[PDB]
Amino acid sequence: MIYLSRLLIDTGGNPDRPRPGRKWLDNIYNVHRRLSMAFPSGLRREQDPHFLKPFSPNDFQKTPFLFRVDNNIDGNDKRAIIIVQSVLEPDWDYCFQNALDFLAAPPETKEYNPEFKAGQLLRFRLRVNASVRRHIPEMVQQDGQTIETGKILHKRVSLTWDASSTPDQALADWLAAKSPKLGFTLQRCELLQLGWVYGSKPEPKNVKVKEQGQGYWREHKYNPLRFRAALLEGVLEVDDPKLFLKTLSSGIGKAKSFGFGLLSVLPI
Amino acid sequence: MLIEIHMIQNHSPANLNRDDLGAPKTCYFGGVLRSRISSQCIKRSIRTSNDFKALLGGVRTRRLADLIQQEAGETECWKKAQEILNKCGFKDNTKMLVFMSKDKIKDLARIVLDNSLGLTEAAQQVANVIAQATLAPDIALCGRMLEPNDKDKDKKVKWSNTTVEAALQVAHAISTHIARPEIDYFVAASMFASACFYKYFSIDWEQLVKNLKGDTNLAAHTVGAFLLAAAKTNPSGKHNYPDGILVEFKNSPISYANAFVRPVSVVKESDLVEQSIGQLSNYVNDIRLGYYGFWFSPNNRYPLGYKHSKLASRNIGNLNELVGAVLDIGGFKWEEVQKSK
Amino acid sequence: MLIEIHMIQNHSPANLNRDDLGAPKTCYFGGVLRSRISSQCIKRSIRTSNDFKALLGGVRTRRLADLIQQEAGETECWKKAQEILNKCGFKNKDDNTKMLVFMSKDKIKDLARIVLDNSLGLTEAAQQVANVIAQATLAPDIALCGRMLEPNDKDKDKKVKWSNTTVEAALQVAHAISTHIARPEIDYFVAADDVPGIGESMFASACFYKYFSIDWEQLVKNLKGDTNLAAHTVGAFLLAAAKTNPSGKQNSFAAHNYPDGILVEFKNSPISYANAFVRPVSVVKESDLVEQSIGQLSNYVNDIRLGYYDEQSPVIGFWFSPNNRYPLGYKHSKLASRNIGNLNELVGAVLDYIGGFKWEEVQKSKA
Amino acid sequence: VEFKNSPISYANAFVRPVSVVKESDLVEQSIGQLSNYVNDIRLGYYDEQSPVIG
Repeated sequence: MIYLSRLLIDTGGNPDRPRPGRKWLDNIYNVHRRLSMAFPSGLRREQDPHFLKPFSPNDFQKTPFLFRVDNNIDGNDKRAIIIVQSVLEPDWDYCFQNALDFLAAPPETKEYNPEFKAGQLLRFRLRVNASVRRHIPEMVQQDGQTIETGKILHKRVSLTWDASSTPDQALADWLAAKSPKLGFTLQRCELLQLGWVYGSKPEPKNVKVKEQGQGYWREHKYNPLRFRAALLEGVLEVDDPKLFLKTLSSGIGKAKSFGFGLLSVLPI
Repeated sequence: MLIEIHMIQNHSPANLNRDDLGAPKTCYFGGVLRSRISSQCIKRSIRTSNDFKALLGGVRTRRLADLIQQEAGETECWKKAQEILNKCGFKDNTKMLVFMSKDKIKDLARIVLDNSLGLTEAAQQVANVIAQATLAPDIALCGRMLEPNDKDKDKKVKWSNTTVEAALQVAHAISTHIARPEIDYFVAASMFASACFYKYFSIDWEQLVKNLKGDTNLAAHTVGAFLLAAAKTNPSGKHNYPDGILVEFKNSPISYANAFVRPVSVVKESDLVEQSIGQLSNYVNDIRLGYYGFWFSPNNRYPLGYKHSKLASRNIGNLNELVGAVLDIGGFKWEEVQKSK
Repeated sequence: MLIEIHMIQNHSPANLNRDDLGAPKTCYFGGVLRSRISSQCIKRSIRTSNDFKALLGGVRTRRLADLIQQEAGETECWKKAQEILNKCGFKNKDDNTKMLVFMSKDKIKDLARIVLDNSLGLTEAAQQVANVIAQATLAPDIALCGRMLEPNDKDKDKKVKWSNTTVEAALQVAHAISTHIARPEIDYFVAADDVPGIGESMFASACFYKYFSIDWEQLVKNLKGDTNLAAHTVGAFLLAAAKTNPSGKQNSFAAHNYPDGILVEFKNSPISYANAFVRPVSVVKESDLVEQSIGQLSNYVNDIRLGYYDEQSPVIGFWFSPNNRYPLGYKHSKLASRNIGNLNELVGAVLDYIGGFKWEEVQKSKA
Repeated sequence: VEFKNSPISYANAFVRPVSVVKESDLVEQSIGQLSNYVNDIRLGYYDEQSPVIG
């Protein structure tokens, strides 16, 4: 089965007070990690039920989940919504048992068994990673004069349109170039919000050999993480059954570990 | 002349005002979440407005060094950058927003090459150029403050007042409503919602026209192009003709961003823009009979006249004729105006 | 005899007054957080307005030698005047001129004659300056405030004696406050360079009530008679308070808003209606915030007027609304003696009740 | 305003600070707490004569 969840964050009120939940959302590595401890090891939940031990990546089960973050829900209060889709049952009472100030409402979970027929009108919302891998020459220095070096870089850059086409048309072309393999066809697709996402990540680096030996002394060094994001909403029609279900809970684009593929489907 | 410029506009979820973690612009007028419009957003947006290339002299930057070997053919240097920019006191490092004018940067690129130079003397010769660049629809309306690091100054260094100001005022379009909560897709098994924005700007006189130290036909063209810009430019977007324009020949700007304290609510939201009009006419009549105006409607669709009162001088159905009437300001006709660089 | 003044004004979202935080001023009243505008900012805005310009004759200076040098002419007189001001005792300690003087003294030429007199010693011209500075008392902005000078005794000579330095101001200005709870919002900005190769600003919105009270007898006595100046200053200050806003970030936070309701009362005592907003106003769907606020003030005014009624001191009150938009006595009470639809006839009737003065002739009293 | 042979201070009604709620204000709660303490003192310190005409 498929499991969907919702988390609510205030993100508002008095700006003069500490707001740890508001601070948690500025980094996407932290958001992904915080969703990632929501699944302990059969042994871990018997070892520390209080979640008061050092966190290591190896004592938690591995599952390729997908998530998206949304905003602007009114009702005289501001809210931030995290929607998590996974193939195992999340344990929301273990991830946030010492972090209740993050959220303005207790978490909720429900089952999801979506069964469809071919040729069905469906409403979808998706934020896509607009990236293309390209060949780039190497520019260095730029100390008032550009120095060229013959190395050609294979790097992942954003998709680029020309000067005479709208971004929505090029994004729709990029999505309809891919929709035959996933199992769907477009009729309409408009661009809502396009932008960048920054993240920072700890990475260990060696410094000095221990005098007593057995390892190093080490120091954390932090590496940037830049991605392109474009949020899209539209109406699609199904072309294959086990193929649309092959599209769901697997992803459509790249960077899925950092919340870049999630299909939210409504039968219109 | 203190002219006020209303600009009520139907706006979009793809073209509105967005921020930090992705959420749109949210203000609290009347004690209820509404939506606001940065006097900031609109600033780096009137610059490249669809029709704003004929009057626009504002080269602002945070780098005046790579930009130096640009109008120069001296392909052999850049170790002068660590001496001029760093002597006047423009040191992060070398970081100071320098907003100027785009037609006299050739001299910024002229004494450089001069070899024998009092580096510890005529540094302020590019820094003496930093004194006046007010000749275009930029600083007369925008502004800068070039405060130089004071703890790196030269023995001398003449830093004349490097401070300017704005003239016209830009005002947050204030939503006529609590914005709309979207299509939350947790409960699951021309496709979205727009926010209205009564945009408001105001322009006065002796710093609105007299900061061109010389021109004035340029003042008329600035007024016409600025009225033409906001109508048909997209603050992070892209007929969208405005529903109703009131232009007054009064002598006071008036944030009328009060009139609407009750958040226009809507059962069927196909008319979220239709509470500005008649309510605006009521508040206009109340002010005019309490404390003391050409009208534009697309093919005269929405009249503001109480069906009996001459509270508007004339009603105009075309944007060009409205611009011509406004300029007819000092007598300038649009032909004369348009002819301004 | 005291005239009380009541502004009922709704503001658009802006940031009109801020501390060093950039956040708006705030206060606690009735136990909850509210918006705040300081009274010195209101007085400073009204003083530097077009309406209150003919009576703008008083000057608050920290640098007195500059205007002496300008008034004297082409001569050189900065150093001698500065040394005279030094030995007078104007706090030369700690490298600053931090003491502030609130003279009117718009006839500077007298001090220029004293400093340019090549006949007296450096001690005597100090006393002549000390004698001319303490006698202006004119320019009715100092008939509303004025505590011009406290001379330091440490840095002054032993051969100077100072006179009285109190004007006994007559005007009491309450701190402007809101009728509800303030809610702060952060606006993010970015410079976003033109040449290829996030900050935080605070604001909030509130609807305000204001209280001004003027003692007519003390206002007359502070100008040494001339009831025409007192009448002109009353009319000019009422016209100023009816249309004046602080110039705080108005280039980007333009909030040119007028009061919705204007109230005056006549009684020999000062009474504030600040308790009318002890309970902060929560909005219903069938009405707006401003109507709820004026209803609260109306109920409070009925309750106080039925609370302290004395047969020896009648109270006369005028009510003004923009084309009669906001009535005071909505349900049954005729609390106001008369309702006026325009501001000019309101101030004219105020002058008529004061002494029968008409606005035409008293405007000739410039001073 | 009270008239009584020996002086009584109703100051221990305000040992508990008045905390605001969404229903009522500060004046109403303060006067209500004063009312409660006045009733407690009056019903608790006499049973004969002196009907303190305040």
